[PDB]
Parts: sequence; structure tokens; C-alpha cells
Amino acid sequence: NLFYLSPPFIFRKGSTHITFSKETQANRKYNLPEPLSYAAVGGLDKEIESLKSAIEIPLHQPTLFSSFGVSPPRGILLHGPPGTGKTMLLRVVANTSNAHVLTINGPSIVSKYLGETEAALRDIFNEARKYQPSIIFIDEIDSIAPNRANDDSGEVESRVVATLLTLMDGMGAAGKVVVIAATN
Amino acid sequence: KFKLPAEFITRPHPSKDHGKETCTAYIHPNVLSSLEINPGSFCTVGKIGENGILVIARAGDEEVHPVNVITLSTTIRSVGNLILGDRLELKKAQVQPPYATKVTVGSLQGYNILECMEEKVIQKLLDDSGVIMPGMIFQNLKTKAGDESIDVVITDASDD
Ligand SMILES: Nc1ncnc2c1ncn2[C@@H]1O[C@H](COP(=O)(O)OP(=O)(O)OP(O)(O)=S)[C@@H](O)[C@H]1O
Repeated sequence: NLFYLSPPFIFRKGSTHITFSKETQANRKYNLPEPLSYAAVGGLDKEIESLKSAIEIPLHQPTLFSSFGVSPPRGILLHGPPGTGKTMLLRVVANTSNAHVLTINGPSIVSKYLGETEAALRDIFNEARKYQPSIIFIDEIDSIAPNRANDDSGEVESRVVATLLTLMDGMGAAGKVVVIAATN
Repeated sequence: KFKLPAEFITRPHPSKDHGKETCTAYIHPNVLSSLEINPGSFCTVGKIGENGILVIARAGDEEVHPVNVITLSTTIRSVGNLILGDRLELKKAQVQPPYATKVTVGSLQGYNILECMEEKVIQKLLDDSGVIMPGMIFQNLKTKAGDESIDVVITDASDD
């Protein structure tokens, strides 16, 4: 029983009492990490649909830009007031779109100091392209790439740009990712 | 111990482009030895992070050519939009491209290729090229009149 997510059992035909049920989910006492769905984040319909368009175009129909040739919209910035549901929407895109999700960028990174973090970051975007259509989320893009008010910078802002300039490759070849930022 | 440069520098190929030297980008022989690359062999040339392009390895003069410099005939630089000073990434190829069965050949300005130039000279250029990917250009082509410059781009090639 140790470390099992839910109590497992071995099926053996004939000896088991199979029973039907109308229940759409498993026994609540299993305390399962239940999926997250658009039936929960509803209340932002039009932007949900626009998000679905922004997942259609780079995942399903990258080929349909090789014709018409023009550079595709392969960077998304989902901004809004704090607590409005941005992180929940990003989470529903992650679980209800069947792309491979490249790991969350986050405010945290090895050292949080220039030079050291520059390679540790590029690795996340190097992981992109190789996998079948993916989605790399860069949530809290104000904490990873701040404004550079007068001189506040490591190197991270220009490092993000220089890497995004290669992440934007696609739809001629390696059109297998889109980046979604979130911000307050 | 000789150190192989990570990135090579594109530069003109003083030799003409009309010859059999379309994809035979001369490479400094020291690099050819240091990378287990045989003469007259195919290898991948491309800008950092980009998908590779096919070139044929031919040995050049040690004294004239510095180590970094890689010389490309102006027909193949136009394949992958290789402008001068574009840093490259030499790697060893492993698959020989199969032969060709059909090629659709384009032009700069839509001039009737049948009416302006002979098929024989075009076939000569194409055969002497050897390996043809879609995207090069054959420039400074003398026409029947001898006073017209029409450049042979190649739109596509299909294998049946
Ligand atoms: N349908 C809904 N629409 C919006 N918010 C909802 C909804 N249902 C529940 N909430 C909750 O509202 C909270 C919104 O939090 P977040 O999505 O993290 O806020 P946010 O917009 O991402 O703000 P931050 O500052 O950027 S972390 C979550 O706990 C949601 O589960």
C-alpha cells in the first residue's frame, strides 16, 4: 500500500464481481489529484476561445503557414489583474491541450545570477523543437524579465530575447512549440 | 594538439561557379583531417542552431587559406541564404542523397527559359553540379544572344 496513489488490485477473469455505475469520477475518498478543466475556469469565454485559437495555430496548423509564408504569432502574453484566473487558464491549457508542456520557467533558476543562469535557461528552450508539438509557459514574465528602469539588469532580459529569436523558428521546419507568458 | 575552431567563416570562392564546383566548397585540409572527413565527401554546413545544408568536401591550399575560412561557390550560399561572415557549424554527414528523377527549374523574372537559353548548357550546369537541393542559383549564364544574364534557380526536385 506504500506510496500507491490509489489502492491497486489484480484482475483475474471469472473471480471478480464487475459492476456498472453512472459515476463520472473515482471514489472521492481516494483523494486523487483530479484533473483541471474548462468546466471550472468558465467565466472568461471569449479569451478562452482566443487561447484555443492560439493553440490551434501553432500546434495543429503550423503547416498552413508554410503556404502564405508569413511569420507566425508564436509568442503569447496573457496579462490581467492579479487573481483574475491567469494561472488557472495556463493550467487548463497545459492539461486540456495534448501538447508536451516544457517545464515552467518560474522566478527561480540555478543561482539567480548572470553568467551561471544563462546556460541553465537556454537548456529549457533547447529541450523545445525536438518533441512533437509542445507549449513552453514563461509565467510571471515581469519577475524573470523586469523593466530595466535605469540600470537594473543582470543579463536575463537580453538572454530571453536572444533565445526567443531562435525559439521563434517554425513552420518552415521545427514548428512544434508556442510560448505563453503570464503577467499582472 | 591542433584545436578545431567551433565556428567557421564564410568567404568567397575565387574559382568560377560554372564548373563542377557548385557544392564542392573547398575546406582547409587540416580541418578535413581533424574531423575525419574524406575528400570529395558530403558534409553539413549551416548557421548556428539552424538545419544543415549539404556541401562536398574538397581540399584547398594550406598556405593561401587560413584555418577558419571556408570558401563557398556563390551557387550554394544562396541555398540557405548564407551571407558572408555567417558563422557555420561543420559536421560529418552519414547518408548519401539518392539520385533525381524530376526537377522543376525556376527563373529570376519569369523569362521563358525555353526561348532564351539552350537545354544543353542548362543540363551541363546541372550535371556538373552533381548534388542539387532546392534553392541554389547558377549565375552569369551566357545566353544564345550572348548579351543576356539569366540565372537558373531550382524550384523543386522529386524522386519516384
Ligand atoms: N472560474 C474562475 N475564474 C477565475 N478564477 C477562478 C475561477 N474559479 C475559481 N477561481 C480561482 O481564482 C484564483 C485565481 O488565481 P490565479 O489564477 O493564480 O490568479 P492569477 O490571475 O494568475 O494572478 P497571479 O497574480 O498572476 S498568480 C484561483 O484560486 C482559481 O482557482
